[PDB]
Amino acid sequence: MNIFEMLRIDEGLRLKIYKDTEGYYTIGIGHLLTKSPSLNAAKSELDKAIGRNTNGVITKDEAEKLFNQDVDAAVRGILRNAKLKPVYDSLDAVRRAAAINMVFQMGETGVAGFTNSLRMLQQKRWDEAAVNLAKSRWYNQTPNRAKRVITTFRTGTWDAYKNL
Ligand SMILES: CCN1BC=CC=C1
Ligand code: NA
Repeated sequence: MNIFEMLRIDEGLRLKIYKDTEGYYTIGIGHLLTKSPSLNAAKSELDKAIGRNTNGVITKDEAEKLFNQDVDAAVRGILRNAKLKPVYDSLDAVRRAAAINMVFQMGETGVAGFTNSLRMLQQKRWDEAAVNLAKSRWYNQTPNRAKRVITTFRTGTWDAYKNL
């Protein structure tokens, strides 16, 4: 297990434009296209991202290319954020993957409300952090995924992703 395999489990792989859990147009391995309700706007974003006129359909290689860019962007975003970087730096590599997962799903300022969780994680108060992380819209709307990510933060193991 690693961040790529983890997010591949959590996001799936679909080669045609679909709507994500929030109803937003997405493709590939959780590549958010736009929050616009316009399918045409989504298709334009796709063409821009891939560099060709798609039919709203991409190849697996193309999906994986966007995925690698998106993982890289999530990490880069953490490192550029004054609140996130010190906590991320304090973590072991398994828990760093859990952090990247959250930023991939919600965005860097979408984790803005996790101040208290962040403190508990830097303190390595893992059970307390896990309890706090679950007190969130995130957990309520995507509980199975959040439970896996939270277990990863609680334990520093890949146990929640085994047999998946
Ligand atoms: C709240 C979990 N995270 B996210 C980004 C960096 C460090 C910890
Ligand atoms: Na998805």
